[PDB]
Amino acid sequence: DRNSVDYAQIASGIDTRTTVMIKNIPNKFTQQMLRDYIDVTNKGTYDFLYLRIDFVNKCNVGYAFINFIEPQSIITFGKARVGTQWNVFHSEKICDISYANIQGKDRLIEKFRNSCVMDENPAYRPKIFVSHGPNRGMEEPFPAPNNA
RNA sequence: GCUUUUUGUUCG
Repeated sequence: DRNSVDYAQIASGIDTRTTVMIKNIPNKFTQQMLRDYIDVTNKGTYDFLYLRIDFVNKCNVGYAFINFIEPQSIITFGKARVGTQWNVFHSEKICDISYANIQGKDRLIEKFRNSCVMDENPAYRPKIFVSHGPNRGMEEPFPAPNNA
């Protein structure tokens, strides 16, 4: 209901949400393969990316999270991938998306900066990329923790 | 044939 993606509301500017859940991902798909998968259609249009990893079984958990700098980049990705199979690892999964429950790079940094997922391998951690300017799209170090 | 489905306080 609430996390349903409607491309007509993105295009009309009613729904200004930028964080999206990338659901139904092959479990042996990696952070590199996902960045590459997105970069086909949406190179430099996103400023956050997090593919959740099972640290014990050493493979993704079936979903990822991406934040688009502009909501209209959700139509570009959505129209290209939603409803399509991945063609890797004999997986019959089909790509799908929905809005994320945590919206925005600032809110996502708040959440992840003091997390124990930041203490793991960098390929297992959430990543961020410059949102605006001539450095737009370049990977940035994640803001350090601020616990007590 | 390849898997966790709204983000690890639970390490599966």
